[PDB]
Amino acid sequence: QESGPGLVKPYQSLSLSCTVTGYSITSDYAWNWIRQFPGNKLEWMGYITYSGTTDYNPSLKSRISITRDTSKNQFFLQLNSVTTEDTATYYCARYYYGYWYFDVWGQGTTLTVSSAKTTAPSVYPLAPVSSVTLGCLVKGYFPEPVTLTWNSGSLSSGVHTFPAVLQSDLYTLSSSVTVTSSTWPSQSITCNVAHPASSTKVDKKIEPR
Amino acid sequence: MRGMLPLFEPKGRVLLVDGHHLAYRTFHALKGLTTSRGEPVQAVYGFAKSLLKALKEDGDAVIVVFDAKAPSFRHEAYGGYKAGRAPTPEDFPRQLALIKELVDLLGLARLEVPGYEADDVLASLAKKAEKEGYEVRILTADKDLYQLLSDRIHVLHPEGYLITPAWLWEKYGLRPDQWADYRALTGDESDNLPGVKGIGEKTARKLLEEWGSLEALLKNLDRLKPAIREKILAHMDDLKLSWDLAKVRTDLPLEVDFAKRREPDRERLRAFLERLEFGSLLHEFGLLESPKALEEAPWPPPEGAFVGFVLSRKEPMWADLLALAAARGGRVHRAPEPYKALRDLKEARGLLAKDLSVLALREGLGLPPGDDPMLLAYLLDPSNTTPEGVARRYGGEWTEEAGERAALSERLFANLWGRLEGEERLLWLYREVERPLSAVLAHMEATGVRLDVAYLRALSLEVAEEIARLEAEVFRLAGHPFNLNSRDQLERVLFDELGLPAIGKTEKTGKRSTSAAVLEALREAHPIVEKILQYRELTKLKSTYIDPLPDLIHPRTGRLHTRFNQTATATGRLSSSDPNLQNIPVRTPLGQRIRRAFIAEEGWLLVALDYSQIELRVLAHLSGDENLIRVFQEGRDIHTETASWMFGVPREAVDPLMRRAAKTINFGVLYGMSAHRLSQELAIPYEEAQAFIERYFQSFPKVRAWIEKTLEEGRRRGYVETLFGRRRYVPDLEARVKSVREAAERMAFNMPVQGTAADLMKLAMVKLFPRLEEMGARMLLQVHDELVLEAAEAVARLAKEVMEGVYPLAVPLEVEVGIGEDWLSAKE
Amino acid sequence: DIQMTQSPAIMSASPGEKVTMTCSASSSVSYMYWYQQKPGSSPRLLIYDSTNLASGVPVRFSGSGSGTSYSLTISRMEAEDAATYYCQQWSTYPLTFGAGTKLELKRADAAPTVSIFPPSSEQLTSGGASVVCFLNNFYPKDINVKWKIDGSERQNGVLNSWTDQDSKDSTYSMSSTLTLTKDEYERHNSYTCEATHKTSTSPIVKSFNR
Repeated sequence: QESGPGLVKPYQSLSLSCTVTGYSITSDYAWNWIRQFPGNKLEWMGYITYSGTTDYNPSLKSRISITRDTSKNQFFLQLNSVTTEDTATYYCARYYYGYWYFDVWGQGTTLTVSSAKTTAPSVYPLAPVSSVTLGCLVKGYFPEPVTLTWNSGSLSSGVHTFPAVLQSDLYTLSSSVTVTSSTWPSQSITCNVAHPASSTKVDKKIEPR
Repeated sequence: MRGMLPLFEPKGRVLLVDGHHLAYRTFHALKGLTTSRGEPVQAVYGFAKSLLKALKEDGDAVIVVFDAKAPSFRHEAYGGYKAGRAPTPEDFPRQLALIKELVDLLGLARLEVPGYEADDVLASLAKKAEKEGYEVRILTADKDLYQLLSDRIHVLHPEGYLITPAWLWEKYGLRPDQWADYRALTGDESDNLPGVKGIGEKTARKLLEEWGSLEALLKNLDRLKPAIREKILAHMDDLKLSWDLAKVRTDLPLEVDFAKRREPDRERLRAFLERLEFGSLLHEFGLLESPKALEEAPWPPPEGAFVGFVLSRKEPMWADLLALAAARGGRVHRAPEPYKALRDLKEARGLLAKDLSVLALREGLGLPPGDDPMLLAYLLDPSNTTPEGVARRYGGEWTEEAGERAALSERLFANLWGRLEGEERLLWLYREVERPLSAVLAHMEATGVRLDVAYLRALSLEVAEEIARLEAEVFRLAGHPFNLNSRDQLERVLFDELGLPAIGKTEKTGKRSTSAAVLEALREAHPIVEKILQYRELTKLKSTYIDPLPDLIHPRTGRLHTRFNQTATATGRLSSSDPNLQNIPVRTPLGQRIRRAFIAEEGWLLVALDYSQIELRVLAHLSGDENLIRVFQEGRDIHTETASWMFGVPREAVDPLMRRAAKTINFGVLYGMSAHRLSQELAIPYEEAQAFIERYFQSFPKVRAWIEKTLEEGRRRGYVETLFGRRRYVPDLEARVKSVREAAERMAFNMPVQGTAADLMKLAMVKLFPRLEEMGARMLLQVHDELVLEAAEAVARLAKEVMEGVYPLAVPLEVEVGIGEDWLSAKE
Repeated sequence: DIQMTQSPAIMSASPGEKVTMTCSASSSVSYMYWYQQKPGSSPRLLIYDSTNLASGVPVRFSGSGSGTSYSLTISRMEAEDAATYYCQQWSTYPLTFGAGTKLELKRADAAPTVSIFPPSSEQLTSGGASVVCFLNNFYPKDINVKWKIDGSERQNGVLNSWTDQDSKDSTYSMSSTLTLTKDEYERHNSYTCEATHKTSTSPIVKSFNR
């Protein structure tokens, strides 16, 4: 699981960390670092072996730094002088060696480099129109992302999650679910939104107003 | 408990060391240190290095005391002309007659109490200063003092690191006030206590924390389970001999005033050390300064300079040299032509000196490698196996330009050489092992191995058949044809054939986890999931992929070039890359067919030699077991002789069932293993598996004592030293979680076995290199503990003499030879 | 450093058709790596160096290529093969991945389910008013949504957002939100959300009155 900040200022130092349990970083396997998004073009940052490091990163070696903590069983990442030129969306990959191949691959985490402040989300309820099609409007937050689940992750049918659009240092995300008329409003349907950046967790019910 | 290098003598806010067992430690280790005349100096050398390491943290002063036990002529010789004497051997009391004068020359005090033991003096000075208001820290090497750890009393050492009082609650889990009862049931060195038994795989090493609830041995309790109460009433007068560890009384009649440091007599300090040939390491009190902003210079005389280079790819043989520089006196010497600059240089000295020499040998130039900062940091800390990591940690950076990288090698030498000069064990490993090995690895990568281009294509269609058959097997079952390997479509078949349970403590929930170790526990029931895991092993070679051997052939030479990293590993082996031949499946019909592709020239033959059971030989040398050395001296089989002394049958009545059970323990002892892991490999139960480990220790006594000596010199040392002096920084040996401490112990006694076995190979490759140039032979590969050469009958007999007679050991080494056209014809 | 380019980027195919995609390099490339990634999962393995199939993999898949261009060819397409593909190499390269060939599934042309939404009480007390309009289930991606307030057409303040194709039935969904003020909402009355698609000649009109 990728742990770190959701926002970072320019020309500063970035600090990330991928935690591991069960299989230790002293038995076998090399742990890589590769990014992706928005242009869908990837870039390498290097690896970290069981013995120590042994990495040989690309042409941009003057900024990237890879270290580790074996006692806590995790490996750190340090990207000095982080600018807007960094594509971002870091994944914690892994090499097998002896016989080389990539198989597993990390989580994701969407980090953005900006000078703006962290803002809280505002959830607004929407009334279902035509064959019962509900909605949840989340707007006025910074930065990415928000975990949206209907009924704490019980209702998964008919769920269409829309991506966030950037409109002058601000984000707007939405979602919609389609159910039968015999369900609403005899049964309570709720929109659960959670933001890890601002630590704002709030639950919102869809009332017939 | 803590320690690594000798020293001693408390004082408020300063170190509270002991000088009893620290003289006995450096005599049984570092034995290869002697003068040019013939005077021993292997234990007299630890004075100016250890007390220096602690002076960086500093304090007020240091006093000096001796031993006063019954067997001490070797221990209390640090003050023979002062006071104190007892009887013991004559081989050591001559050496300590050189430190007694250097005591009062550094400005240190003195004290001596005859009659009472050295261990009783430390306990008195610790609790006395606590009442006065001073800050103390117990400090010791021997496993006796650790119960006195309380408030204001900490853990450190002039030898190594720092530990806190909460760090005691981590691996052990016991409290300081009851830590006197810990060693009263364990055993270890110097204390006679044989009897661990077993019951529940804990024995006595992992049982310790359960004894806290109702002592049993000391006051109360009558009935309880076996091994936890059976070995107390059975062993009479054995526990009444184990109280020497408990003899650390805090109530002794002694006054002594705590005063500050005296004036140092530097006029005689250097006079005594020059007669010992160690009067040059006194310039370690200085500070270091290093910035990446250096000057420039043109081409006038750049002999003995530090170079830097830029390549197109990480592989030297195919890469083009874009830029080359040098550094002498803090100035950068840039070049306009890369390929011309290689002829003006004498030797490749600097970072990645091996990788640049390979680029020269292709063009037709004999460039030798000199000093490298990569190998300097490897001997001090194995975590630094990168050209980037040595720079960023010690002060600097690694850019893409050659001009800044050349100037970096000059500074990374100035800082790491100072720390290496105080280490004689690492200087031997840098001059005789590391640097001249860089010249050997450069030739194996430059020449390469010729391949059979008509076999790899034929194997491509042969293995393709084995794939199509097992692909059709999963298609026959489950019914509907689906897209395999993809985690999203594999769960769709598990919807039809329901069967998804839990795995354990190994992290779940994520999407990455559904491709790592999933279905690996489910193979024990269903055949549908077995024909996918047997398929995962049949179709690998280069893990699913098959790196083309005829296409990766150079258009100039025509041979496959493999990069051998000298650092990389933790143990001390030579890890390969492009292709990584370090981990090949042996004794398997799949991995044997891959070796057939590796042949020699049109008139040359491959001479493959392999070390026959070297990991079992080193186990006998570091322990000194009279029963394990006995098997090798005669020239018998180790897997047969083990099963003979265990069950009580002769060597000829040993069947394939007992020889199998002994083979699993002989391979398991390398990393220790457990009764739970041994029960999974064999058909033998949990309670029966414990007896098989005991019969191993009853036949081989000193091996059990060696594991206790490595658990000593590991959890306390920080690293695990080999016969030559290799390091391995691991602070994981004192953790809270059961899964982190067990994984740490497995790595402790794994480095002195697999590392020394690799160092004997590293020292052999250096001595064999002069002999290959005259005979017309060459070195090619180095996998595990096997060296593949290319020549044939005259070289096979010469190579066997160098590998066996590399270092005089207690056990007789044996190498298995093999001459053939290919690697399969030579086997081992 | 060599440049990796995958031709093409976005493409669709029906179940039973023959699919083909290529990965090209700038210089003489030896051997290729092939990957696959579904929406909401980690990328895994599929086809390996030049031709043969990996651990598992259906018999319908097949590789080809040697020299400058390496390609992937599927003989029989199914509803579970639609995903994003990547390519890498380790010969004369310090390893970097490609652009990404996003393969989608082709289906029948369906009509959109348009519904207009009114703003909540919590938004009007704050000082703004956002009128949303959700359009679900339709083929293809091309659709024109027009906002008409009381007759006049608004173009400013329209936030359009498109989603990726589904795994259940493989369809498109779009969202349009018009963020206005409270003072501009109480001034007007009727708000409309139209939808011009391939399936219909006339637009799908949906409006509400205050």
